Amino acid sequence: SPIPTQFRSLDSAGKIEILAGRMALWFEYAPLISSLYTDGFTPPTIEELTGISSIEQNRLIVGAQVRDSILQSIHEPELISAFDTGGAELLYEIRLLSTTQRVAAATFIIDRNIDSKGAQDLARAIKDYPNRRGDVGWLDFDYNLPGDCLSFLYYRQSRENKNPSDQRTSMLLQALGVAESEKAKNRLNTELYGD
Amino acid sequence: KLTYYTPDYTPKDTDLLAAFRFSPQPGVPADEAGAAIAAESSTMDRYKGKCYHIEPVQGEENSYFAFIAYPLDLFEEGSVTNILTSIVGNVFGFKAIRSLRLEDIRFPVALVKTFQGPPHGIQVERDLLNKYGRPMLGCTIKPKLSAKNYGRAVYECLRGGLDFTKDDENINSQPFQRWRDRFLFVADAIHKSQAETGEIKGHYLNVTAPTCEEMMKRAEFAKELGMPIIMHDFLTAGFTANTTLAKWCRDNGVLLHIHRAMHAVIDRQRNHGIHFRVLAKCLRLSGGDHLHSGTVVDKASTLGFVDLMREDHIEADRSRGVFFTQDWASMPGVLPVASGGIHVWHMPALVEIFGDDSVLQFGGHPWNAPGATANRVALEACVQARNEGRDLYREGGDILREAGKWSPELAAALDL
Amino acid sequence: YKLTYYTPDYTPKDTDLLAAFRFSPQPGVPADEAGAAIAAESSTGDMDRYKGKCYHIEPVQGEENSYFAFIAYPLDLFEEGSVTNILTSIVGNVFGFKAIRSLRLEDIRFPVALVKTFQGPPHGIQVERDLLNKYGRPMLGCTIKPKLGLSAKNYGRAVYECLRGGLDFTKDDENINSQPFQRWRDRFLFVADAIHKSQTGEIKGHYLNVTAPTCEEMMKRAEFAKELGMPIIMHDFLTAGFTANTTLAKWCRDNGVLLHIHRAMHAVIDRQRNHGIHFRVLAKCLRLSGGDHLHSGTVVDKASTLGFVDLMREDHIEADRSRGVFFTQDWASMPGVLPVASGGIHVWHMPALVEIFGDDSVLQFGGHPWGNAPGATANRVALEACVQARNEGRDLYREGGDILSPELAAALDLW
Amino acid sequence: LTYYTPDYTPKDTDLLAAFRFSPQPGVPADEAGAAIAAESSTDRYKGKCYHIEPVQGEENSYFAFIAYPLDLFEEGSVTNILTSIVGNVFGFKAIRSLRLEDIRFPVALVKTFQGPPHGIQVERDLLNKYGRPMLGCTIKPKLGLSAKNYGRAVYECLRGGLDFTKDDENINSQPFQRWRDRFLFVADAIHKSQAETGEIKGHYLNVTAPTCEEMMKRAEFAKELGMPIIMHDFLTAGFTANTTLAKWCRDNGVLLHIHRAMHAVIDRQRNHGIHFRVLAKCLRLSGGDHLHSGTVVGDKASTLGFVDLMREDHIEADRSRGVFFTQDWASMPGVLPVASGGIHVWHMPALVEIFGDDSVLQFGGHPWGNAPGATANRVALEACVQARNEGRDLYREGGDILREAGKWSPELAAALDL
Repeated sequence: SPIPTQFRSLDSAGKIEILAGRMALWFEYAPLISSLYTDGFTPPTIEELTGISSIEQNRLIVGAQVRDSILQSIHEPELISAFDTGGAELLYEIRLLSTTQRVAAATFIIDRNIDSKGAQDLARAIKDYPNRRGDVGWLDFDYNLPGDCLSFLYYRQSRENKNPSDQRTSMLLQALGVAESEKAKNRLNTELYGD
Repeated sequence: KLTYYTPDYTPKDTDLLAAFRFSPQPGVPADEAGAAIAAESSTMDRYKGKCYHIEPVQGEENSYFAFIAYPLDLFEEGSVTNILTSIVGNVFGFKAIRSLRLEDIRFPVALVKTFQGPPHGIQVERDLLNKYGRPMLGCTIKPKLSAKNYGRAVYECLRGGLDFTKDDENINSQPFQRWRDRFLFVADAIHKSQAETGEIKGHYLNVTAPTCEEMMKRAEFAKELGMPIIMHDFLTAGFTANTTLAKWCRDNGVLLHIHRAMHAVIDRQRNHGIHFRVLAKCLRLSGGDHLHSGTVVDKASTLGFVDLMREDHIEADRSRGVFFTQDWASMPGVLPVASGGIHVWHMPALVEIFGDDSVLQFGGHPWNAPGATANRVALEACVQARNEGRDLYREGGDILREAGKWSPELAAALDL
Repeated sequence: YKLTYYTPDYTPKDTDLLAAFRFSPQPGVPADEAGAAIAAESSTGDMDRYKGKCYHIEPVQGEENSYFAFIAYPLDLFEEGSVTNILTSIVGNVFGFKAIRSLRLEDIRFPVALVKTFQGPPHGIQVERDLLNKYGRPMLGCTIKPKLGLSAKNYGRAVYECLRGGLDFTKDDENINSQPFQRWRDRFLFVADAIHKSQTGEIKGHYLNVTAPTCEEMMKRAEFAKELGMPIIMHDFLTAGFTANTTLAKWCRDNGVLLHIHRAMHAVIDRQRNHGIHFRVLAKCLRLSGGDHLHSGTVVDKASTLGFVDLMREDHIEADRSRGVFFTQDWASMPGVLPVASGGIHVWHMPALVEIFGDDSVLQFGGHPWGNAPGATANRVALEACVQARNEGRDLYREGGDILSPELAAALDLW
Repeated sequence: LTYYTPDYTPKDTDLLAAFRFSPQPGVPADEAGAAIAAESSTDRYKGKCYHIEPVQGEENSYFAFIAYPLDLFEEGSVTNILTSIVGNVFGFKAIRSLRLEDIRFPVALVKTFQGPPHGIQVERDLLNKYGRPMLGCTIKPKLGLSAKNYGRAVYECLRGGLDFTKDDENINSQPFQRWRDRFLFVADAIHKSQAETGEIKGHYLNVTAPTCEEMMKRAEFAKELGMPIIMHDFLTAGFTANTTLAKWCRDNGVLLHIHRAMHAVIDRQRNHGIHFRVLAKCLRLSGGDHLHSGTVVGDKASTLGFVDLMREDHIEADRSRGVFFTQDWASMPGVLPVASGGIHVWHMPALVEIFGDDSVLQFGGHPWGNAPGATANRVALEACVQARNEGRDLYREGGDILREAGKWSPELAAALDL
């Protein structure tokens, strides 16, 4: 497994000590657990040894990988300057997206200040979007923006619903509060307010 | 605080929502106060409530509303008592707020379906009683007296034309009258009345009791005697006991009448405590076929309650006191009971205000049976007039005056 | 009447139950007509509130005269908490319908509103790990051979040897409930003794079969197993019935006894690809009724198997047609069910099984050259080797031959 | 082929089963035969294949006859017999497809089962109905009705002349209608319609339930209300529950009606699964007084075959009727067949001649509502029965038998306006 450029010349016990001491940031020692594993290491034993449970180890590895896939592409350094203390659980839900739409989803999820549930559902609006090729008003929501994918989900879930009843309208108002294009906005305005 | 007030959150279909009204202590911002309520009432980032909307109360200073969502997972299936400790257990004692009142709750369908709901419900209850096309009538027996004489009063009133007769809510079992005998003598009164008139008549026997076992014994005896309906105080006895009785009733085919004694302690003051519409929803989920809602002869709030406990779906409308759209997922409604300050002069209004799906519990007639007669006539006259197309809020005076000439019992009532 | 049970513009509600069917219409019958007919027969054959609606029809790619139909059913049509009612309505008589040559049910979406009316597994995956105090690995077990003709004492000895040797569970043969040559009461006593004298220093058990001819007999057997301190019991739900299964599941929750479910008849219902009910449907139905463990069978189509394994373990599964999942299914925090792999497996295949199923599973094995305890040892060793290797990040498919105390060697040497 | 013996004679205590199968190319019938026996039974405890006769006409299609020792089965348990014979034998690679066609239950095993709670003769005596087939119908609208209006429909139909009215098999207890209320209103309808005609009438109250306890509660309530008959779905609910209910019924004197919903899942295709006649025998052993068989006019020989298997005391093997083995029922009572599906009075002649007197006909839309409906069927049946007794040919004169009766009955005359 690949090791960072700093710890290239340590042994297994050096890895163990830097893990048990937290003597780095998470994206600096998450690759290390992976290399350490190859030299005889088990996570249940590591709970006795370092002291991080297996679910946390997996979350850390996947989060560091997602963060690398983000930083290696077009971006601005503010969000990587924000993913420094406690960004693993949020990076763990966008792992479903390919590298292109990943950097687009990160902006949405950190600007609206969303938690794991919203991130899981949002990546899903994006993953479900492509296989609805034929629908009512599908090409009016663009694909390269996450807000419009989520807005399309909400709109279709309220589209053939009960006559208003403040249920269809409520989902329409949810859809209008997240869309970020202009065709989406004037279409949802055509729908919710006046033919 | 900022981990609770989240101004950009859209509630999920599975969230329980609550609307609170509050007045913050001087020096405390409305948003911080809203965040605090969500925090005190919840917590693991999926086990916390979120405050998603805060707005001022129009026309009032230091008075705000806050809307808080709570994840479905926090509520025990089928349990009103768990919902209440979670929502109202400690927020009312919170130091940064001067006063706090709970105005409304949206129960997500996912949670509504875990509750029994009313034992029988409005449509079933009409079929069981075989009474259609009108509101039902009853009264409370005065003096509020031996079991034999009590039974005679019950007989005469039911025989005279009322559908139901009620026990005083404060008499369970006392040295001067023990429940076992009240039950025997009342049952006789009912049976004679039914045999004589050919109709179905009942009596709201009070089965409120100090213990669960005693409550069941009273309920079981009422069933043994063939009583179609029983009464219980859901607030004093509480929800564990109420729910238990409701389950018993559904299994055994007995209708349940719920009295609202002590609600004033909880909701009379407009700026603190729990609004009765919340308690009314909670009761619909727990059990009860009939519920005292009281009469109006705030009108808007009253109308709000009535739809909330009867309709399958109620659209939000702040002018009627409904904060959230509520979908009852086909759970049956609760038949409202109007009471307090009513006699035949108010019959027109009561019929138009509540429609047919209601019970009117009347207070004293100058001539018992003549009382029952006067109300039975007044009601039928009002219902028929409504169906014909008369406006009961204006013509009500003439409808009653004409009806008063058909039966002198009614004239005697109208004359006073 | 023929149509209007097919409404192409309809969008399903969050509270609708959805079902996906595959069918082949009789020559002369249009796909849409057939779709509408399925919806009608399965729901009505204010009625608009009580009828199903076909909302989408599409051809099966690559197959002649083969179509899919997606039908919604209103929540109000299903008895709360009852698998029996759901199936009675959906698969009651539509399969006998004359305009269709064949019909198969592929999937059901249970709306959250309905999911919450069911008990779900008595304990589920996380609770079971804690009850058993077994973490970080798949659990192991085996069946006992000889099957029939053994005295309760000899049977108990075989159970003893296998459990002491290193397995977590030993299973009763599905064909032995109570027989003239062996009566359940004695099997239960001798097995319980085998557990007692083995339970090592760790919790062990045996899947006592409590399948019985009547509801009373079933309880009687289950109660005896409880008196003896047995942590787990089993039941053949497709031969016994969902009513009986549900009853046993409630009993289990109240008494703290894990429940093992054995498919035991599924090949009758789901084997042929063009008729009947796909196993994944039955798997969902079972998760709602009860059961902590469920036989899934082994892998060693693959995609379809993986598909239902996630459906019965995960909280939220996104639709993915390539894995046989037609509808997104939200389980609303109902606990999952441990899959049990079995049939055609040996230590030889342990690497694959560990990588395929992960930790939340049970692997049941059917003999070893040296009695039985070395059998148990060989499996225990092979599993631990595989788990540790996977933890190290090794490739369990490519390095499987290297990843796999001469007990294990004897097994590997044999094959 | 250690499980295949070309020369073997079964013992009187052996259980026999007849399977039909199609081998994978490359697999001899002999091996497939032996494999079925091995997989289903595993020397005193192994099954033995003793005959592998090919089926005429079809290619790569064979039969296998397998004996199983008495000691492989739990006394009194259908669940066990099926688990042992059909549990996993349908799942192995040597065979492309497998279907179970028949089972011979040895007397020694038949006697360990309860059998029908009452049986055909007792059931007639309890109902005091003789000479003719019984009639019934169901109620439309099915879904969305209140218990009271439902009760009115029941009353009218029974008052009008039917013997039984049946609940929709799909409605146990639902948000729009709860079972307790249905039971009360139906019971009232029965009591009134019975009192006004002077004859016993019933309603097949559905006591299918999610748990064994709930099932009993529903059954107990029906008993308290004096209901003579209840119904249950033996396939969806399953045999453990069905057997329990049947035992309850015998103890309490309630007749049991069995619906066959979901049978199509198991027996619709002819080259895989379990033939209905097997399920019918299994049910006769488990319990149930009435069983849906389905009609013929609304394969004929195979249908008649199982109808005799579940009614007669002794049935000789006859392959042309789908009966593979001679079955001696050891004086266990039979099960009364119920015909249904696509039937109305036009088919009354055929139904009477096809099933004879020991049957129930479940009809259904009459032009003048429900009591006329019931009236028309009651008349059509009596007319057909009497003509058959006289010696008239129902398969040829049936058109005239109905028209003469129609002239007599305005209700029937309307019913025949087809």
